Amino acid sequence: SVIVYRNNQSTLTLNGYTFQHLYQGAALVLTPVNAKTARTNSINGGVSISGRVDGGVHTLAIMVQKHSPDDKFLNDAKNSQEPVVFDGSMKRAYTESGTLKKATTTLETGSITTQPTKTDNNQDPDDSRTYVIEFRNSVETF
Amino acid sequence: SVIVYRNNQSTLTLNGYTFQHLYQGAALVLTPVNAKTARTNSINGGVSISGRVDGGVHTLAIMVQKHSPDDKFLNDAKNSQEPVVFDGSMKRAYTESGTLKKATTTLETGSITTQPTKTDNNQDPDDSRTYVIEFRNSVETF
Amino acid sequence: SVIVYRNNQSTLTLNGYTFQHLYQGAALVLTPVNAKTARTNSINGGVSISGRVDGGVHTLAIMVQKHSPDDKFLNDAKNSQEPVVFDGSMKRAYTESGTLKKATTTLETGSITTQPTKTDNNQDPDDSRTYVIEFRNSVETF
Amino acid sequence: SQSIINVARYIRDLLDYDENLIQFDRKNTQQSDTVTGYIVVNGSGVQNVLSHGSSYDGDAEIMEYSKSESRLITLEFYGSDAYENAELFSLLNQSQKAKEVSRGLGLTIYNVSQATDVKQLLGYQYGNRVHVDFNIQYCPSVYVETLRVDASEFEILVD
Amino acid sequence: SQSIINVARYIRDLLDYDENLIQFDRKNTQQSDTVTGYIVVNGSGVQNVLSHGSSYDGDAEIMEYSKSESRLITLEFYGSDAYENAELFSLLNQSQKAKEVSRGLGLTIYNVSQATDVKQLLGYQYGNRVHVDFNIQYCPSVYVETLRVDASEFEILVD
Amino acid sequence: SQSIINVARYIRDLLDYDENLIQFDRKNTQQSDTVTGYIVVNGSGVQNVLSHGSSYDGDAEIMEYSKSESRLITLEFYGSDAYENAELFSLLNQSQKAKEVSRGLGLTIYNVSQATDVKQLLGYQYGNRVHVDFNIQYCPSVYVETLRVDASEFEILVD
Amino acid sequence: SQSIINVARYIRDLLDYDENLIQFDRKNTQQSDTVTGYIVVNGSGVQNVLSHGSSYDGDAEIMEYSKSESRLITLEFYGSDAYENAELFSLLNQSQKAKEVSRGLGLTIYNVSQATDVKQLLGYQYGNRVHVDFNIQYCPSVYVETLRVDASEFEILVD
Amino acid sequence: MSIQVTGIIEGPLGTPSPGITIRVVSKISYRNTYRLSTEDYVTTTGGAYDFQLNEGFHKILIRYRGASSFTKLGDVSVSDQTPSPITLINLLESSSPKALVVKLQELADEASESAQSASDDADQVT
Repeated sequence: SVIVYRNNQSTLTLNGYTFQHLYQGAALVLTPVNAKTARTNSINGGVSISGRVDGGVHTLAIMVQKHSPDDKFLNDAKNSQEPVVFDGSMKRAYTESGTLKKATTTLETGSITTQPTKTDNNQDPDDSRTYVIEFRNSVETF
Repeated sequence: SVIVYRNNQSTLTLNGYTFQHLYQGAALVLTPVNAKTARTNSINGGVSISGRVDGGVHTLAIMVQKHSPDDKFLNDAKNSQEPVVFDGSMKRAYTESGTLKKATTTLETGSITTQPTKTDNNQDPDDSRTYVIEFRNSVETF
Repeated sequence: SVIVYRNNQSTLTLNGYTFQHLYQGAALVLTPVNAKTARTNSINGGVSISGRVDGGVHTLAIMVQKHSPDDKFLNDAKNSQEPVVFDGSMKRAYTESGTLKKATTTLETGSITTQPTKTDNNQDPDDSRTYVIEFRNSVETF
Repeated sequence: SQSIINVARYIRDLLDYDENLIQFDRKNTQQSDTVTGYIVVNGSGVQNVLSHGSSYDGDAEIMEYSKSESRLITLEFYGSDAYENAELFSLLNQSQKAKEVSRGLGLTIYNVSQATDVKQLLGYQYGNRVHVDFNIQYCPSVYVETLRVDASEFEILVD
Repeated sequence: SQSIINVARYIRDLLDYDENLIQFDRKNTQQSDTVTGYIVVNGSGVQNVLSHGSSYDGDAEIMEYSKSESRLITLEFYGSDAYENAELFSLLNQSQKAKEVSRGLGLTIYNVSQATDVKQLLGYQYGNRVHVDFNIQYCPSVYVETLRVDASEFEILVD
Repeated sequence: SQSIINVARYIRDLLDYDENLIQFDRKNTQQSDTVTGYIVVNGSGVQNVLSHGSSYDGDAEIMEYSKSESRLITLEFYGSDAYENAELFSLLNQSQKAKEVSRGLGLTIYNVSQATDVKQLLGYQYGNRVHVDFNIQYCPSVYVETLRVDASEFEILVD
Repeated sequence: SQSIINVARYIRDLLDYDENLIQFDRKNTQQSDTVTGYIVVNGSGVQNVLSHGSSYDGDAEIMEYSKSESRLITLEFYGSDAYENAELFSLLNQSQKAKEVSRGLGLTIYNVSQATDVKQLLGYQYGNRVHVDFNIQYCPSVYVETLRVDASEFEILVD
Repeated sequence: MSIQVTGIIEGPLGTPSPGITIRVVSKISYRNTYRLSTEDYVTTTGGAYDFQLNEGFHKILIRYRGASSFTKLGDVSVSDQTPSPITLINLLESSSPKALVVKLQELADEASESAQSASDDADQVT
């Protein structure tokens, strides 16, 4: 249908801190690690539907500037003595036809799960710190 | 043989709701997850033919607009407390030579099985929500 | 040696029904799933030659028009209550130097083993129904 | 053969648009009065085949050689109202009106793939010209009077 | 249709910049007085579609054919102050002012992708000219008066 | 050698078409009266070999050097009836008539791969011209009078 | 904006080299007396962005829109001593002197990537001209007077 | 009525060979596009041809027995208005134009005869 967004990228904020230095070129990405329901399927038109406990478990890959307030926050999170839970939201504003709706996706208790692969070059500039915060519930609503 | 279709894409409808915001560029795709019959083959011209119980089990990958009535329906399906069964049909109209035939494929009890990998970019626009509803019986008839 | 074929593609017929809507671009293909003889090899110039029981087991991948008499036959085969055995032949006519020879390959009891991955696009036309009938004996003679 | 004329028909009475204002392609036809928004069904794109069917009929006994194929026919809209006749087409292509009027045109109709406002160098001036792309798929056919076989006499031999 | 004019609007009152100094694209318009820094919304980039929606309304019963698409519209700044009007744009594009003024312009606005100071061969002289790239994504629409179905009479049969 | 002339033969009496109206290729031949629909077997495509056989005969003792190869020979139809003589060929290529008349033409015949209505710039005018593609595969041969070996005398040695 | 002038500054007082002998780029400037070894900071390479920061300040309350980016700026040395001013630069780029003089030039400096002695066709003669490549990375910024939020009144409701 | 074309093969058709053969392929629009129906006719002595012809689109080819291929005499559209006792060289001159679509509008006469049949079927009830 007809649709247009404000807010170029999904504005994002974890622990009441908003990410504002996002590496241009598809920084955020949400990946469902698992299915939403596994099934066992028996003879003659019979199946069994069971929503797994890993339903919303989503990994969020974030790309941030090599040394930025956003990378400072994520790094201080990474180096904490006790791994810091992450709660927050990814959301966009968008006007459906004329009506203004907001598409939000909560992010429950999550944590670091892959450190950035810290690469420094000389040929070419590279400021690409990619964290992956993988939560358990990522419910989009709209 | 000579053949021409009306209905550019296979018009599709699950749970009495018809998909009308299909991502252009091969949105729907039906994949047979398994064989139709496994066989054990013994000596001197002897085989045994056994149609499996997973015969029609087909995964249907759907590509829909990032925030569309179709994605709204699929998402509300995805986030239900109890995973919602999907029943419906994929079908096309087509005139064989002059006669008008309809090629239909039922889709029995199915469910979400891979969430869309929610990707948001800045370089380039990306509104590509790919769900995968994998049913158990997908019988084409014509 | 000098050789020329009539019959552009290997004219093919299963169950006394001849395939006549073949997707252009290498529709038929015969693949030997296994070896013709496994061997165990011991010291000092000694081996043991044993032709397996899976000798001729060949998969035949067929590409047919999306909704064709050929696809109608193959589909009605696929959706039968009891999986239908396939017997028939793949053969070509060809004149060796001046003499006209016929190269035939029988296909014994076979069956569906991979359904077509039913894909429908909008960007680009796609009428590509690929069945795979895998037999047990596929003896070429000439 | 008839395919390009058929898609011309489809665009003729999807846009409710005029005969004399749809010219075909890289033929010879003068584009006088630039503002007269023309539409041309450019068929210069290579049409590639997909399959070569062969059916046979029994009683009224003849047979039927078919050839399914597809071509990336582009549409070039001209005239001051090029943009509109682009968009309004590029969007009605997948409505009721289109999908209901292309009844007997033995020609599928795929979605509009891309657009472009590439104008034409009209000699120190720029005339509105927009291309829209969409693969079109059809299947020409011919019928041939062959004849069937009613029986088959033959002989066998053995050692 | 309206998309390019809309992005022209957005750049008109993001830079607080003049009407007569924003010309569109590869139209016909004279660039007199090189220093008068112009801005042109080059739309020559191919716009490619993404989806073709189709919604339907019940009471005020008509329906709604939509077509989401995107185009790599580039911006060419001219004039002695080209560089500034490049950078100052290439950087305010993602502020309050922009994201607050593009209210009703039915047109998303992505980040500026790349820049270039490719000048133009003004005949034995070089006039300042800078391109900045950014994909723009929008969705034209049309409304059609179809009509709903209130009931459906029908008959069944059995062996 | 003879291959192109052979495919010319095959197209000569598949379309039941005239001698003098089939000219070969990029030779010298005038195309007068554009409407006289010509057909030319363009062989400019590179022919690539596949194998180099070598057989030997015993009694009438000579041997046989063969070379299987294939070439993407294209067919260019001209004339007002170019389109038809394209399609009607592009579709009878795989019938009885063709597959029955190419008896001794030591030359396989593959399916028509693609078509194009690329016309020719006939000097401020456009003359109908259509190309159809199909790989053709054949195998030239030569025979040489070698001679066999009837015996072999020889001696051995040992430590 | 200022980036190219900054790298010009850096090359100005890394080589201890003259003002008037460093000209910028594909501007208009005459290269008289070929032996007078010039240096030009060719910025024609596309500068591509990397990120678009957005920071905010509280007390002296304004905010800060930044845009990190990089450009493959090349250096063209001319003159009889082109080679030396190439190599002696291509090698002092990563010394104390450079890394100590580029203090406030808000501009990183990467290693010299490649060199070339591509000369220029000076009309039946060849004048020394050498290009050296190195990606340069910087980040323009702008500051905007927005304003903070001191509180937030609001109301709730429940079934 | 169906026509009968006859004459002596002369002029550009060639010398009156006593064995010359002709071939007509008729394009009878069968179901979807059409069907081509071939028929080969031979000639009596003196190069004489005499044969009836159905109505519709016919492509005429000429060749001599033992020759290498045909010669395109050309297309023709025999309609309900062409003369019956006509020579072949003369008929070849009345080739098929693209008036066929206007010809399709001869269905007005068929519509009228259907209307008159409906009238003179309905009236007798009294």
